[PDB]
Amino acid sequence: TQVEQSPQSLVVRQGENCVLQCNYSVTPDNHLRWFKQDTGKGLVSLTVLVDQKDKTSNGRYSATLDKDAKHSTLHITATLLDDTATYICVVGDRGSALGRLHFGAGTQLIVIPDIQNPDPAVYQLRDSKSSDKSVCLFTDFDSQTNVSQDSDVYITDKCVLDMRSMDFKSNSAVAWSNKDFACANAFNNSIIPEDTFFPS
Amino acid sequence: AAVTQSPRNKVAVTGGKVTLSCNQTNNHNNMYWYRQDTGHGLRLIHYSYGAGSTEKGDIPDGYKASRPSQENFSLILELATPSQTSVYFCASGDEGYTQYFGPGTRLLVLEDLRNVTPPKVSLFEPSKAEISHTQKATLVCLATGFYPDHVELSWWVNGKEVHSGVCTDPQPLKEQPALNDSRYSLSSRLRVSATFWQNPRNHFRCQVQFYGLSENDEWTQDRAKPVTQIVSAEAWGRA
Amino acid sequence: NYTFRCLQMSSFANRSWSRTDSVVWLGDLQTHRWSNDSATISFTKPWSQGKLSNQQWEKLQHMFQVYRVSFTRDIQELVKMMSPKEDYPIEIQLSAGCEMYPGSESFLHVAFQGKYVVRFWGTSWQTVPGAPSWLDLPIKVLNADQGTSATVQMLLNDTCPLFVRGLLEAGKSDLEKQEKPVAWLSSVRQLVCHVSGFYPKPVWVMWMRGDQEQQGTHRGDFLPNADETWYLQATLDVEAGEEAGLACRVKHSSLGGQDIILYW
Amino acid sequence: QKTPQIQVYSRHPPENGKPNILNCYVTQFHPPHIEIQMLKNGKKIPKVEMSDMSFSKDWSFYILAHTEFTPTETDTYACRVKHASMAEPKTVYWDRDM
Ligand SMILES: CCCCCCCC(=O)N[C@@H](CO[C@H]1O[C@H](CO)[C@H](O)[C@H](O)[C@H]1O)[C@H](O)[C@H](O)CCCC(=O)NCCCCCCCCc1ccccc1
Ligand SMILES: *[C@@H]1O[C@H](CO[C@@H]2O[C@@H](C)[C@@H](O)[C@@H](O)[C@@H]2O)[C@@H](O[C@@H]2O[C@H](CO)[C@@H](O)[C@H](O)[C@H]2NC(C)=O)[C@H](O)[C@H]1NC(C)=O
Ligand SMILES: *[C@@H]1O[C@H](CO)[C@@H](O[C@@H]2O[C@H](CO)[C@@H](O)[C@H](O)[C@H]2NC(C)=O)[C@H](O)[C@H]1NC(C)=O
Ligand SMILES: CCCCCCCCCCCCCCCC(=O)O
Ligand SMILES: *[C@@H]1O[C@H](CO)[C@@H](O)[C@H](O)[C@H]1NC(C)=O
Ligand code: NA
Repeated sequence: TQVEQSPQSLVVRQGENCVLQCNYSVTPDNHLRWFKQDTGKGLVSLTVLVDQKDKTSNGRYSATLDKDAKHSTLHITATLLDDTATYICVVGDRGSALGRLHFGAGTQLIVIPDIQNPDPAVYQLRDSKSSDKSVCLFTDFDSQTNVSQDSDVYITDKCVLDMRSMDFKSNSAVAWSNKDFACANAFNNSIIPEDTFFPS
Repeated sequence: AAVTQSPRNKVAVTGGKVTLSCNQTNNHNNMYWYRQDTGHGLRLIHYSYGAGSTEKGDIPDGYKASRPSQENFSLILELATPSQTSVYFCASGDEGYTQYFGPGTRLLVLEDLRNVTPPKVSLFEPSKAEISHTQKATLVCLATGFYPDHVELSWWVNGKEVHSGVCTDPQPLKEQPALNDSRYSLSSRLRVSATFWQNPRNHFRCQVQFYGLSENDEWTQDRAKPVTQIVSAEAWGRA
Repeated sequence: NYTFRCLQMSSFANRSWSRTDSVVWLGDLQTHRWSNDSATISFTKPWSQGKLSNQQWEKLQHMFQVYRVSFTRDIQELVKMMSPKEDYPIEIQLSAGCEMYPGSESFLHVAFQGKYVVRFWGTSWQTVPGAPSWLDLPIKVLNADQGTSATVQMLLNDTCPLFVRGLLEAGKSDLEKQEKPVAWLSSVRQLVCHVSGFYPKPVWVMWMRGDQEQQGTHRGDFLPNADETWYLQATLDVEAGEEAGLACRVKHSSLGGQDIILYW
Repeated sequence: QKTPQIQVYSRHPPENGKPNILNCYVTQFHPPHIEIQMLKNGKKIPKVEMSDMSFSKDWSFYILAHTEFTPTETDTYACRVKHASMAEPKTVYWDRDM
């Protein structure tokens, strides 16, 4: 490993800045590129630094390169939820196709979203075909609430959605079981808010 | 400068033949194949400087490469093993240093195919209470009983894919966490405005693209051949 | 009026074996060597660092250190790119440096299998007249890089002449040394006047009859001695019994008027 | 591919019994891989020094072999050169004169 990235992973709250480091021993070092890779998806180039002492910017992303120290930093300003991704540092050893690319193993960023107007609730939802089957949706809780996983009952991790046009974010988790199972009892094993709306 | 890969996702059996293809219409002389495994950066397998030429990269063992034309560069796994489970990325470029990457290909090599099973998909309609408490309507889609975990869940409203207001569990959960080849479940939410759900001309579809067997994989069991396929569930709005 | 040559030669036998060796000349005196076996460039004179500070020298050597490793991989890699057009064995020669006049011109010439095919000129690599056209792809790749081009321009335009100006000043007394030729005679008729030990290279050797220059005198090539002095022989065809009254006369700047005359 | 020229010659004027230096100058050959031996009476002389290989304006290589010797009436001295351009080793004897 001639390319090392630090930290391995970090968790930051929406709107905070963060800094990612890349250190390398690759020789020579023609240029250094930073990639953003979303979960599952592909490699999106953020910037490429080419000079001995270099600085670049691309919106909220800014970066430095010092070739004497063999050191680069990627700065992210005012993190959004969409910055949740792995950030990869790549050093090219030629300014041509004769070059090899030397990849870092990446830094995992998670951005915790800001939930403005929480309204924690647990609703029951029925199958469009077979109305005797159902799920329990726990939604609208703030980001300081953990969901916990009876092996015949299933509960999913929390997950945040973004209704872009309305500028609105909400967490949710889902629970279901055929085996006696009702939505009042589904999230018993979780520390949930006191004002949680259980309807009916 | 665009590069495509196919297939995008593949379940294979040990000892089988797998061919990953990369297409590129930029008239680039140079193409490159990598694999990405957690805790490692992309590693170079094979590359090519043009039609008829293939070169060993850093980790060529288990792989043959083939460059039949300027446009196509292929990665051939003659006798696939579980250790070749990975995400594979193809790239191309001209005489400059930039390599343009494809979107990647996920390969899972199983020891054996006996447990491969497509999902059942159900769509659960929004709660009356949620609507009246929030002026918002959350649909939930549930995929169940599938193996292995190579699925792509997507949401479609009137025949067009929607991403806004969606979130899907980042990984499937195991239905029987004790058992070794446990089948998986996966859930997703789509949240819309109450007025949009109340429009009975809006058609909502949860779709699951399942990756399993191909046409030419052997199948010796009674049940239907668990082929690569789509399973979906559907509902209309109501006033 | 001195020419400074950095002469590099590289043999690539097959995909995994190669070597690169160089030597550096100022006029006809060797200033440096860099064997494939050394990590470092070796001075062959006390004044070979010129007027460069130790820090300027280390910086320069370090760039050459990266160059040698990089050059080696580039050639291997270009061979793959051109397969099966060209293949091993491959010989590559570079001849590089600057020619100094009072008040300079730089060059970098490349040979492939012993033929001059490529030079650096202006801001880029180019093929020269007679070069096969397949070399356009390598050249386009080299010209892509920009960082190498800037560094080469700087080496050719600035580093070379500045460095050689210092070398000439530091090596003054060696470059201007005067060493005397010693001569001797023999035969096989073909008479041979041997002349050895002289520096610098300009010298005049004729056979004589008294004061009459024997135009039959065939002057040989200049051959080197190990001590960086020169050897030359002048031969003459004659009849047997005609060798009386013949002399070999030698003129050289180290003798200062008093020429050498050996009578047979 | 070109055939190497070989010129054998002495540093100082040769006098029997007097220590001297014998030079073998090999030129105008390509490719550069070459094997040079300096022989005394056909046997290989042990401590033969060599200059660094270099090349001329015309891109052909050259190299100077040299060694300490004391010439005598009885002893012969030679330079043997093996090169890919020749099927067999070319040998040039020191001619007593040079
Ligand atoms: C006396 C000259 C000294 C030059 C020093 C230059 C700086 C230097 O080290 N560059 C190297 C490192 O570059 C990297 O690092 C530096 C940072 O240090 C920069 O970031 C740079 O952007 C980056 O890319 C680079 O790799 C270079 O290409 C080495 C070879 C250069 C050379 O000798 N060219 C002439 C040979 C022409 C052969 C013609 C084909 C016929 C043979 C053939 C063809 C096909 C088939 C067979 C045979
Ligand atoms: C360096 O000098 C060159 C021109 O000098 C010639 O080429 C050198 C490499 C060397 O071989 C010399 O002896 C030659 O006299 C400059 O090239 C010119 O650059 C401009 C653009 O920058 C271009 O318009 C001209 O056409 C170029 N000249 C030629 C002859 O092609 C070069 O820019 C100099 N670079 C630096 C960094 O000083
Ligand atoms: C010429 O020098 C190079 C570099 O010093 C040698 O290449 C090294 O060879 C060793 C031993 O085989 C390898 O382990 C190294 O990986 C090589 N080093 C580099 C930097 O590539 C080369 O062997 C030498 N050639 C000859 C003929 O001696
Ligand atoms: C190469 C032309 C410019 C040279 C200007 C710096 C000369 C410094 C002399 C010592 C360098 C010897 C290295 C020779 C380089 C080579 O390997 O070709
Ligand atoms: C490469 O060349 C060297 C020197 O000519 C030789 O000894 C070696 O065996 C060669 N290797 C091959 C052909 O694999
Ligand atoms: Na290279």
